[PDB]
Amino acid sequence: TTVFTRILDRLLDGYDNRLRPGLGERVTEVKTDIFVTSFGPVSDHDMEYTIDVFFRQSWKDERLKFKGPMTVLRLNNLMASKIWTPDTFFHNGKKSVAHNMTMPNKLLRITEDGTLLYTMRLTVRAECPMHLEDFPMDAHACPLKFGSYAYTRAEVVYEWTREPARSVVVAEDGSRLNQYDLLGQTVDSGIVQSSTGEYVVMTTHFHLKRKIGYFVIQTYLPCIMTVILSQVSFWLNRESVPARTVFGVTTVLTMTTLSISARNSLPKVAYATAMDWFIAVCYAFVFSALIEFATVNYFTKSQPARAAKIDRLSRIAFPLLFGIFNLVYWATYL
Amino acid sequence: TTVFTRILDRLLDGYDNRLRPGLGERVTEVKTDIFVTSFGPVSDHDMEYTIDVFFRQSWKDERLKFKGPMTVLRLNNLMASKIWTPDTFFHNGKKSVAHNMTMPNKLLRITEDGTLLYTMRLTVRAECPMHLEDFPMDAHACPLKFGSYAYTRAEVVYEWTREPARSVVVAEDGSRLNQYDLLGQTVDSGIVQSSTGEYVVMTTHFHLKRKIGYFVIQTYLPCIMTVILSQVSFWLNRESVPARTVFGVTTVLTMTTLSISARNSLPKVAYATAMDWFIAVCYAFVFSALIEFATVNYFTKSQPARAAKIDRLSRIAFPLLFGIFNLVYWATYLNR
Amino acid sequence: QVQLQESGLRLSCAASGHTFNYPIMGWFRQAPGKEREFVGAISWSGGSTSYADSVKDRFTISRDNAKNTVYLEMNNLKPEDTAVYYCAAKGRYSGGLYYPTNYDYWGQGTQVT
Amino acid sequence: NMSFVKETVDKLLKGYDIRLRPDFGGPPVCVGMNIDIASIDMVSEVNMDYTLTMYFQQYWRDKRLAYSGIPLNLTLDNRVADQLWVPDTYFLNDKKSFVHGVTVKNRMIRLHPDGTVLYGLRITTTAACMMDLRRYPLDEQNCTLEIESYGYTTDDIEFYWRGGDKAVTGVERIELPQFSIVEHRLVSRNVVFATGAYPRLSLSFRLKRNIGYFILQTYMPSILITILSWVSFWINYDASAARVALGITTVLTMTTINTHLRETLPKIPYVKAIDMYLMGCFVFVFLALLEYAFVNYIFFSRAAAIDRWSRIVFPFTFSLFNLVYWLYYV
Amino acid sequence: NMSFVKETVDKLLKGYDIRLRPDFGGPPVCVGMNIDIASIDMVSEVNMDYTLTMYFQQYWRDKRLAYSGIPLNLTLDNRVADQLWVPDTYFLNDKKSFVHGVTVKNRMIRLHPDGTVLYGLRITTTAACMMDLRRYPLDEQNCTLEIESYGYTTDDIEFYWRGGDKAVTGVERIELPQFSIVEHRLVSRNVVFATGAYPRLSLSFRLKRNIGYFILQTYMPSILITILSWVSFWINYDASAARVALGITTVLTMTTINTHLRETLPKIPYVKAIDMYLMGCFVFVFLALLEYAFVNYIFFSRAAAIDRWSRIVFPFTFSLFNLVYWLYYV
Amino acid sequence: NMSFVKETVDKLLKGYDIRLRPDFGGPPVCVGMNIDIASIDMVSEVNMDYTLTMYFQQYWRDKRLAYSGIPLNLTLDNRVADQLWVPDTYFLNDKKSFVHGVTVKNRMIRLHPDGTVLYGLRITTTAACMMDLRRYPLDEQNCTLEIESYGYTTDDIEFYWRGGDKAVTGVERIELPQFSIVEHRLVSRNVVFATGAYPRLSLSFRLKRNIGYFILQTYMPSILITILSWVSFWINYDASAARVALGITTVLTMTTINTHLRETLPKIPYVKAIDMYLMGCFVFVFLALLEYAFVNYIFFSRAAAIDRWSRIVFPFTFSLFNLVYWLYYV
Ligand SMILES: *[C@@H]1O[C@H](CO)[C@@H](O[C@@H]2O[C@H](CO)[C@@H](O[C@@H]3O[C@H](CO[C@H]4O[C@H](CO)[C@@H](O)[C@H](O)[C@@H]4O)[C@@H](O)[C@H](O[C@H]4O[C@H](CO)[C@@H](O)[C@H](O)[C@@H]4O)[C@@H]3O)[C@H](O)[C@H]2NC(C)=O)[C@H](O)[C@H]1NC(C)=O
Ligand SMILES: *[C@@H]1O[C@H](CO)[C@@H](O[C@@H]2O[C@H](CO)[C@@H](O[C@@H]3O[C@H](CO[C@H]4O[C@H](CO)[C@@H](O)[C@H](O)[C@@H]4O)[C@@H](O)[C@H](O[C@H]4O[C@H](CO)[C@@H](O)[C@H](O)[C@@H]4O)[C@@H]3O)[C@H](O)[C@H]2NC(C)=O)[C@H](O)[C@H]1NC(C)=O
Ligand SMILES: *[C@@H]1O[C@H](CO)[C@@H](O[C@@H]2O[C@H](CO)[C@@H](O[C@@H]3O[C@H](CO[C@H]4O[C@H](CO)[C@@H](O)[C@H](O)[C@@H]4O)[C@@H](O)[C@H](O)[C@@H]3O)[C@H](O)[C@H]2NC(C)=O)[C@H](O)[C@H]1NC(C)=O
Ligand SMILES: *[C@@H]1O[C@H](CO)[C@@H](O[C@@H]2O[C@H](CO)[C@@H](O)[C@H](O)[C@H]2NC(C)=O)[C@H](O)[C@H]1NC(C)=O
Ligand SMILES: *[C@@H]1O[C@H](CO)[C@@H](O[C@@H]2O[C@H](CO)[C@@H](O)[C@H](O)[C@H]2NC(C)=O)[C@H](O)[C@H]1NC(C)=O
Ligand SMILES: *[C@@H]1O[C@H](CO)[C@@H](O)[C@H](O)[C@H]1NC(C)=O
Ligand SMILES: *[C@H]1O[C@H](CO)[C@@H](O)[C@H](O)[C@H]1NC(C)=O
Ligand SMILES: CCCCCCCC
Ligand SMILES: NCCc1c[nH]cn1
Ligand SMILES: [Zn+2]
Repeated sequence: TTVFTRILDRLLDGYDNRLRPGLGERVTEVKTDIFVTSFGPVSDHDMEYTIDVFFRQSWKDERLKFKGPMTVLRLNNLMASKIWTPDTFFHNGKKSVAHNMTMPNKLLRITEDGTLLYTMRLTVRAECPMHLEDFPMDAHACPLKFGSYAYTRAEVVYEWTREPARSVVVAEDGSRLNQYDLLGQTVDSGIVQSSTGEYVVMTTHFHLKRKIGYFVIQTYLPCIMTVILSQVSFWLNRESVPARTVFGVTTVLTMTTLSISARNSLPKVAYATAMDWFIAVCYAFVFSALIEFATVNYFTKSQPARAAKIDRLSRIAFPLLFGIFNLVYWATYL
Repeated sequence: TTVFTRILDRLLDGYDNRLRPGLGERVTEVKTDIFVTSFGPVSDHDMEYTIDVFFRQSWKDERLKFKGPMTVLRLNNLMASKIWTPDTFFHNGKKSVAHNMTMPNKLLRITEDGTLLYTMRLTVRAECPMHLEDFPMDAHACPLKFGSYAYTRAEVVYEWTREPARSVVVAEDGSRLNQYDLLGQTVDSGIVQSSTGEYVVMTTHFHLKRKIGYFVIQTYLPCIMTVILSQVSFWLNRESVPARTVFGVTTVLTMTTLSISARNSLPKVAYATAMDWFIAVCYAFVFSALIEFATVNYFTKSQPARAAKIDRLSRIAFPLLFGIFNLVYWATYLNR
Repeated sequence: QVQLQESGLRLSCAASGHTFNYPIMGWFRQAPGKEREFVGAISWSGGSTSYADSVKDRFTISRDNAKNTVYLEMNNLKPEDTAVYYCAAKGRYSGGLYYPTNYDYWGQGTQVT
Repeated sequence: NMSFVKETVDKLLKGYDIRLRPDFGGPPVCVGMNIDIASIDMVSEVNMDYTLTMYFQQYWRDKRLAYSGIPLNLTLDNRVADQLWVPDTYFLNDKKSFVHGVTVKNRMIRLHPDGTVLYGLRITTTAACMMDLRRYPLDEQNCTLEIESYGYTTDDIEFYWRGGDKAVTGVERIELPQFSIVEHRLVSRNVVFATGAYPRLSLSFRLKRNIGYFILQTYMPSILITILSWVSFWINYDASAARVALGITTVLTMTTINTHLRETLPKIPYVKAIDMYLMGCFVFVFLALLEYAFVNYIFFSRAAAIDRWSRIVFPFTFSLFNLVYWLYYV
Repeated sequence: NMSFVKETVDKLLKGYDIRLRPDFGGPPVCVGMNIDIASIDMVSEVNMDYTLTMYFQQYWRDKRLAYSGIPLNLTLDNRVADQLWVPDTYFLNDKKSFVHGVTVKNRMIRLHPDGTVLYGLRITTTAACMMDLRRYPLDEQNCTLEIESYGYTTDDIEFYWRGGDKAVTGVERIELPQFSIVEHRLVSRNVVFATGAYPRLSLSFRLKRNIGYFILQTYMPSILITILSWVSFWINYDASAARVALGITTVLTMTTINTHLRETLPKIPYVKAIDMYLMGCFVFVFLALLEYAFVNYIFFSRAAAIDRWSRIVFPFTFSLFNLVYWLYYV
Repeated sequence: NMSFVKETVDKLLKGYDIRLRPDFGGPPVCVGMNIDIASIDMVSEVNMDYTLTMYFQQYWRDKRLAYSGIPLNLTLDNRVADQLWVPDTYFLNDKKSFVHGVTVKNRMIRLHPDGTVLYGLRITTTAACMMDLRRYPLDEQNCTLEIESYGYTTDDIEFYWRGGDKAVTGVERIELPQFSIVEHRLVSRNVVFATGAYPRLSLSFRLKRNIGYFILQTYMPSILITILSWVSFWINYDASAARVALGITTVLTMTTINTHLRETLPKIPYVKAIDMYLMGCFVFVFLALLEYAFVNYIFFSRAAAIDRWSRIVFPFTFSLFNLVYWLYYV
């Protein structure tokens, strides 16, 4: 009833939250653990990804030792502001938010031996540097780096609670990924040098692989159909000049509209992607399919023997060339 | 040294920041100044504009006199919360931000004679009511009004620091206007009688004039050459019915695309603009050309003399009509 | 404004006028002794139904927006059901369903026994 | 003396409980409301809400704040609002609201010797109002602002419009780009909840969409493209290339028009009048091309009779459709 | 008369430690919960979330706050909530949320003589529910809100729905233009994390999408264009310009429709039911043009036989495709 | 001994006046600034700004915070910033910005035995960037970050870069998507305002836009369509339907290209270099169609001579246009 109030008062007189545990005696060892409640959407346009986690930290504070009826005091988050806590921050974070649904989503648990668990609910919007040359067949390893902001390696040291592999745990139902597959993660530790000093950094790379079905059914297949249409022009009679002309120019317009359709799916980068090369090759095939008709019509009456030869050679050549292009492309990028 | 701490503590004892300087003796005069660091973009879609300013206010407070080593003492922004300051607001503000990077962006300076200078950096997203009848040839006078919230005319009166025209200074480098030219500003003061009482209101109108070259190159020129293309249809031979038919109908499609883009750009307002009238006239011309071709094709096989006469009259008349319309439109909208 | 008519097992209530402003149609009951009590409620859009505990399964309320009507179907009739039934309409922001005071327009009663 | 006012204010605030409603055991407090509308910025059909800026004043009476010897009305700094009891007013419709906060929090506390307190706030509110867009863009919306007390029931607090119908000001001057405010109405009522009966005020505007822009841009292109689809008929029926090109290009133009008005419509997923009109015109041009399908089938397997029949029927049928549409939606 | 309540409140909060929950060493504290759904503002398929505004009431027992001599319930100011312990509830599937704060923090505290506390909030939450849009727009979604206790395990706190199935009200107020709630459900359970077992309350809604808009705007134009592609069969076999223009312009119109529904419909990057229909229609339109190419090669390089066969096959095959499509997804 | 350090910091902060600066009446305090640029996340031409994430460090001597007997550097909690005097440094060209707050307000204070104070922040800033896009997408942009003291004049404070040219780091680890940082510069100067002369530091970058994307993705389609335009000259003068369809379909394709590179390219309402190229290509296609119309009028109303003249001239004139365009913008 009132014993716990007396204990808490006895803990917070003479306590200085400004000073870390063992300020000039030892290195504060913080044991970290993450439970990824959800792996939010991955944005290629902004080169970022969102992740909602329970960020757990644990450390020993001898100033908070106590003896009482209960082994562990499960105190509310109000106590967290009155004691020292590590100043952990995400190196690659862009705009994270500590959720505040009806209270600060934090919990504090103090054991009699001075041990202290402090867990928090976070939605980290981290930045993922992406190399999109193989788009949409690309695969990424998006990082999550965190460490202390102020305390160097000689003051605060971070560690994984149980194991590097088994620390970061992902909920089975928390996917939240539309166009990616999460191929596990790899956990690591390291040291980052800086102007102020050396700092301990905990790293976790999440391996992501794009799904290709959307692009295959939306962009690639229509382009293949349009170039196949452009190649059926050769079979039409060469005496139907208006028919072949309208067919070719409208095919060029259809390919232009398809390229514009594929425009928005791309992010803005300064290098040609795989789908850019595919679109360019298809557009050039559509170009050639009508330049062929132009030269055939030019030679249709002055050299009628030649025009039939050009038509037959184009009929045998254009499908074969586009076929080898598809084989090379879909073998290289897969 | 500790002398200044003692002075500042001797100022803040018995000082009630809730009360006003001269709460029952005189009127609190606040001399105001504005330094526009950057005149942010004018959003015609939202009918608003952003402006970045150093807003300076100066008043006298006999409760804050001191005789120390320094004639003027320059304090951090923490002191301003412990001192009465005028409750100035922006009447036409939609949402404004007092910048707070590394500290509240405020300065307070106290002179020995009790004169206080309080300055703060603001980004005001004021609303500009716009009449877009002459779009894209329109010009506007976007206002910026400010005054006290609680204190009426009998309590607080605002004034310009040095002179009206010279009390709103726009930085040369900071323009931030893409499609507008700032033709100076006009300042004034007045009284607004609300339900609560009469309040002094200081007003500043910024005169903006829209640039036309973007719309000239992008909407008007393609529409003009599209209708000219429609006019070219009359010069083709009448016997080539499929050529002229494809020409007219696909030119209607092209005009439709250009007009659709033009509507996409302009802001959503429920009346006709100059651009709307131009687009409607061009679309009417494009439709009329195809109707004329239809009549000619109807009369091409029977009494072809009438068809030839119609074609010749169309060639002579339609370009003349479009030229007359263009001259009337431009002389109307550019001589203002 | 909303005009309400009631047609008298099966019963129905037709509504006309500004039906959009008053999307909820409420069915109330009143005996000679007791005051007006809540029988049921139905949304004009979506056809979501709410029931009183006593008539949770015995009575049903359904929606037909083509004719702008709400149908109250009655089953397993008891003599306690002998009462006058009222059709009423509630505004979008008027609180709970169970309180007759919240309902603005009240149709003519229909006595059943 | 100036210090006398300070002592009076300190005496008033000393021993003052902000947590206790005035006359905690007594009758309810009568709070008089007043509004001055500064602007109604947006009326969003896609979000089905509207933004409104207002000077919102509340007058009430507190015997604890009565003073004597100071004839003036003490206009105090807004921070004093923290140390006083203020009513528990809130808006039900607001998706997001805020009090303007630049250079000060835009609040005013004005005390009076009689004890009456005036509390003014500059509030921007994104109020939610449903829109019956079935008759869009020929519709009559009714967007309302609902004012209620969150905590105190009608036994503890009482609301009324100060000044009767003159309580709200500024509706006459505010103009909207796409609507016209035909009428505004003030209503006062009580609403029963499980907790109890709460007071409520309501400010309801009726908005009528101005119709001089959709006709200029939406209906006429479709109508003229349908007219060109009819021009297809008057071309001779042996010119298959010309007629087929005209018909199919008109179909393509109608498809483009439909897609880009979908891009430039409120984009609410349920059917509207303009959708019905556009689909009617699209069906008309589709039938115009299928008519030539009939003609070419019949002639190669009289045909000019069908062309004349189409010439007389299609304009007449479209005129009938237009009359039905413009009578149904008016 | 009024001061006595002041000393009652003062002694209630004298010696009260907010850091300790009621019965800190004793059995778990039971917290009942009610929700009154004001509205569901949005349901975004792009962001896979929905915005919910609600009155969230919590109800528990605190012996430390028991008072005597005042039989009436003390409806205190919202600021009193700063001095009391509260259950520290949260929502697991939240993205972004807030408590409405216009003119007051929209909270309510009501104390009862037996120490019982009724806490109430007005909360807007942008909750996350993942949607299986493989059947879009012929799909049925399930979106849930997951109320949970953060810091207190199942042996420290216990959750339940106050009133049982009647705990959640206001589902009638939910009014989505493009969805209709077919059912709502309440569930109570326990969930185990590494730190312990916690109580969980799930409020789930099943939503059925209305397909009038989709049928009007996406399905029918793609069917009319396919019919216009069929019209090419009846025209001729020697009128190459007309037939070729018709077929290729139909292909262009289908591509335009696909692009301008891609860039206007919600952007979810994977396959959907509408995509299958659109690609099937595109395949039919493409095969009509290939049919004419085959006919032209046969004739210039029996043609009427192929035309008749295509006439009695293409409508039949498309009707078969529609029958397969409209039975698989319904 | 933490008790010794506790009493040391307690006596340090006891009597510390946050209102007064170091040497309030003495000479100005020197503040040395270091920056470590984590990333330049965004560069928008529509909004004329760029996002910049940075570790901003300030170093200044404070006699009031000198301590003895503790050889180590005292790294205190970030909350100690509330009790200490820190310089009031603001970014003049800032629009929207913040200090990161993930699990803590990302601040660091490090004291030294001799009174030196290191104050570090993690700041994200959407700084204004006035871009001259007349040469877009072949432009170079110089936009900077301008750090200034708000309240303290040069008589009160002095700014300098620590390490000189090495004060700012991380520029060469930045990988922008479509930009390339060519050079960066650091400047220090006094700026005279009406109130007084203040110290300013300027961190300027020069950005070069990568061109491979644009030449592939914007220019090339409109060059190849212009090349399609010239096929009209090689067909025939008698073949009217084919040549008219080719010309007008080229015109329509150019129109669609322009109207969609509109919505995909950023919104900058003034003429740019890409607009001139697109207008030139459109004019070339229009002139080719006029050339055919002139030929048709001459023949039906020498034609081969004009066709050959166009064949020779149009590619040559287009190549000359390309040469003058690329020489004027490179
Ligand atoms: C836009 O949309 C809104 C919302 O639908 C409409 O407003 C409603 O507004 C009308 C006013 O036109 C309100 O009508 C009135 O309610 C007042 C308060 O109500 C009582 O309710 C019942 C009545 O049985 C009782 O519990 C108790 O008496 C309450 O006091 C009444 O006082 C009004 O009375 C006037 O009219 C009646 C009938 O003619 C007379 O008998 C009275 O003497 C008096 O003259 C009136 O009945 C209605 O309540 C509002 N409903 C809501 C908000 O849900 C707008 O009208 C509409 N149009 C606009 C804004 O132009
Ligand atoms: C991006 O674009 C900006 C804007 O155009 C460029 O900014 C200017 O940069 C130049 C240097 O590149 C600056 O010039 C330098 O200013 C220094 C400080 O000047 C003030 O203080 C001195 C006294 O200390 C006064 O005398 C002076 O009047 C100013 O009040 C000077 O010390 C520098 O002098 C050195 O260089 C010059 C020229 O080589 C020599 O003649 C001198 O002897 C001396 O060696 C120099 O003048 C200029 O002030 C900046 N202006 C602004 C507004 O910022 C960026 O350089 C550019 N960056 C990139 C990467 O493109
Ligand atoms: C939307 O999807 C949700 C998840 O798929 C659906 O919720 C599931 O709903 C069912 C039906 O209501 C629940 O089944 C009940 O659970 C209760 C309580 O369960 C727990 O406690 C018992 C105690 O012994 C324990 O044995 C269980 O294992 C649970 O730990 C049971 O008493 C019932 O018999 C029944 O099993 C599911 O629990 C619930 N799961 C989740 C994860 O929410 C929801 O119904 C869907 N929406 C709609 C409208 O249908
Ligand atoms: C607040 O106090 C009142 C008594 O002053 C409680 O009154 C109840 O009265 C209603 C009236 O019919 C009954 O339905 C309830 O059952 C009564 N309460 C109980 C516990 O039986 C009222 O319940 C109190 N408020 C709350 C929220 O319990
Ligand atoms: C305390 O702070 C001082 C000052 O920064 C540290 O001494 C500097 O340390 C760096 C790196 O070790 C050296 O390059 C400098 O020469 C040192 N002196 C100065 C004046 O900068 C010192 O290491 C810190 N730690 C302790 C225990 O004193
Ligand atoms: C602004 O920052 C100061 C400290 O720099 C802080 O005291 C104040 O509360 C902040 N205000 C807001 C509105 O963030
Ligand atoms: C939650 O955090 C915010 C800061 O974002 C703070 O203002 C507030 O007091 C905290 N507590 C609650 C209950 O919101
Ligand atoms: C772009 C390829 C054209 C091929 C022409 C063939 C000439 C014999
Ligand atoms: N003012 C709304 C109080 C309430 C709503 N629901 C239950 N209680
Ligand atoms: Zn388009």
